[PDB]
Amino acid sequence: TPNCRVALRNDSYTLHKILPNKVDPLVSLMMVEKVPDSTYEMIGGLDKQI
Amino acid sequence: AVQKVVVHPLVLLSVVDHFNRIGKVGNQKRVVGVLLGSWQKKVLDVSNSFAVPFDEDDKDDSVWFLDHDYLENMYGMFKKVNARERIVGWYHTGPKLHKNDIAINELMKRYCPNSVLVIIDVKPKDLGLPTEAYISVEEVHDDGTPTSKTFEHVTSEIGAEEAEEVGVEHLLRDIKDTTVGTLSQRITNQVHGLKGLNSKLLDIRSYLEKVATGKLPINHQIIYQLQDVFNLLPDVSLQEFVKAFYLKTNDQMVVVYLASLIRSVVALHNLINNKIANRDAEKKEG
Amino acid sequence: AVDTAEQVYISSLALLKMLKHGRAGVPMEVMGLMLGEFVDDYTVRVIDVFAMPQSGTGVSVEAVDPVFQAKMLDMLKQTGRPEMVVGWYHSHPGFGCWLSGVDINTQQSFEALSERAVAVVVDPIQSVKGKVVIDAFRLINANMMVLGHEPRQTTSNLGHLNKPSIQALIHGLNRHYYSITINYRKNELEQKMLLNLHKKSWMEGLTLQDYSEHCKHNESVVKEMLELAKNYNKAVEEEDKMTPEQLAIKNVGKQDPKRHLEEHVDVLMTSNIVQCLAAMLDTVVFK
Amino acid sequence: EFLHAQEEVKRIQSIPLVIGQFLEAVDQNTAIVGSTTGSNYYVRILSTIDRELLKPNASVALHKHSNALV
Ligand SMILES: [Zn+2]
Repeated sequence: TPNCRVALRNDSYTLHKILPNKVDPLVSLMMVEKVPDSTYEMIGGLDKQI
Repeated sequence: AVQKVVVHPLVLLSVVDHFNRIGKVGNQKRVVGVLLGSWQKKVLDVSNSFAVPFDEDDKDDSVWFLDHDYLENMYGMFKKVNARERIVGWYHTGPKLHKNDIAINELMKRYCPNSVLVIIDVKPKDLGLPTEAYISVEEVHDDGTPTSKTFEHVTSEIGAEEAEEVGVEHLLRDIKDTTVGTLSQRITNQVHGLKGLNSKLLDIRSYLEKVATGKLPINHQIIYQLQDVFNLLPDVSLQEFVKAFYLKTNDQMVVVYLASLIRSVVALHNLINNKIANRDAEKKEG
Repeated sequence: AVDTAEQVYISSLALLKMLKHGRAGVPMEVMGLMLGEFVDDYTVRVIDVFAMPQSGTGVSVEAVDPVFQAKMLDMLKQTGRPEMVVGWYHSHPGFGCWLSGVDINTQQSFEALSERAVAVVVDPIQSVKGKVVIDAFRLINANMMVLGHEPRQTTSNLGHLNKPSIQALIHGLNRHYYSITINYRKNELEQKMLLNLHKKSWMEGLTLQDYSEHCKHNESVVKEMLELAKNYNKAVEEEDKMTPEQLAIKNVGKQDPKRHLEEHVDVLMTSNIVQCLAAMLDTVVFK
Repeated sequence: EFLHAQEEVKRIQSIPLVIGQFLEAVDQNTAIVGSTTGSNYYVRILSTIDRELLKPNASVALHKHSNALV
């Protein structure tokens, strides 16, 4: 399976378990999770760029 | 100048080892060996020890022998394998000691300046009686009595460091007596804390009934050493009364309102859940 | 004329000599010899354990000094008891227990000179919390390649006392050596006198722990219990009643309902009861 | 034996050990943490630790041998 992490035993190097979800360390920078900070009408004047 | 000793449990069982070694042919009923030490500052500490063949003729009770070549060999081996542990004294067993222990001590003070002895008790192990230790002192006697030796006592303890308690705890495995107990161990601590009290009272009761009943010359030292205990104990007054009910009220009411409220409402919340859980399965079984 | 299931009888002072010598030089692989008595075919005992002076080589056959040992054994013949060695020991602080590259050779030299010579491995850096991972092992011959190893015949205790873990069966188990069971020779004249001198206090069981810090300790605990009570108030008044049994089981905290609620309350209750009862008894006794 | 079990979990976790960092979580009672000596590990957690405390990559405690969450 592409980009599939697995649990390896650290003594005999044998498989232990297929691991869950894919490689995403440092998603604290990602997924801002807070939607309200500002509305639309508080910009004005730049409607073409909008 | 020794405050107190603190030998591990390694030599404790050992002597009993060596007492078990000799008991097949031995008719000596005492085991005299050599104590090792690591004298650090003022407190003493024993890790290791060994024994040595020793017999004592009961006739004339003044004839003894010690093998010093076996002492010179085996100690030099121990220093070779472990250059930390050195001589500090000696030991014997049996509560009733024979009177050559002064003669043992005065010889081997050519080894150790602050020579010290430890008495263990192999057969008595029923009451509260740990090891016992003395110190090598040479004075006259007191002031007005003939010259003597007068073995002075130094207090003792059984210390216990790390990396042996795991070897100790894994060998117990029978009751094991976990720390702070749930109110039943503490009462037993006060029971046999007091069973040791009246035992010392009964012991000193048999002492005063033989200290004058015509037995031996009373010590002028121990006369005022007993007198400053009875007329120095505190008594009851008005100040003790008003203070006691002041803080006994304070020490109680917290436990009153913690037990009677917090433990009660939890049992009520435990009543609500199961009676709901009893009636939900009862209304939905059929 | 084969092994079935041996049992090693160790003594109380044997293991105590093992831990102190193992703790003594931890990063230098301490090395000594084990002294006991073959009492029959398949039980073996060991009471007396001595150490050996180590060298720059370390755990090997070369650190075993023959002239020191026979000088030591001769001096043990007159004091205590004379007997014959029944094995050896060493310490592996770097890992668990398995027979190293040169540990298997000095095993062969001992079981060719002595009879079977069981090797004991003690990990001093592991014997920490309440348990020790001491294990002993015994070499099987390489001639039994067509027959299954561990010739067990009339025993069913072999499923007990340890099962071979993944960190053990990788190096030499079971094709080189095998494991052995060890019990503890407990008796009277040792056990009660060890307890009465270690976990025992005479004068301490009736003290009073004077009330400067005692009633002070009954104050820092009330505040955190109050906040937990207010937090316990917050959840009990809340009472989510949409799908309650699934919301309760997927949202547990293991600190709110009765974990942090009666734990300290029990501790403050027992302490003042012990303290006041010890206070009342000394007032009954002392005048 | 229940009092032995409480004492066991108590003294299993109050010893000198290394400090690692939370990385990810698989599920109940198993997580993905790595050490500060690299070489990402895969161990179990303890049920004492509140599960609502490791959303970010926060500092955790790791045993020397079990290398589990302490
Ligand atoms: Zn080894």
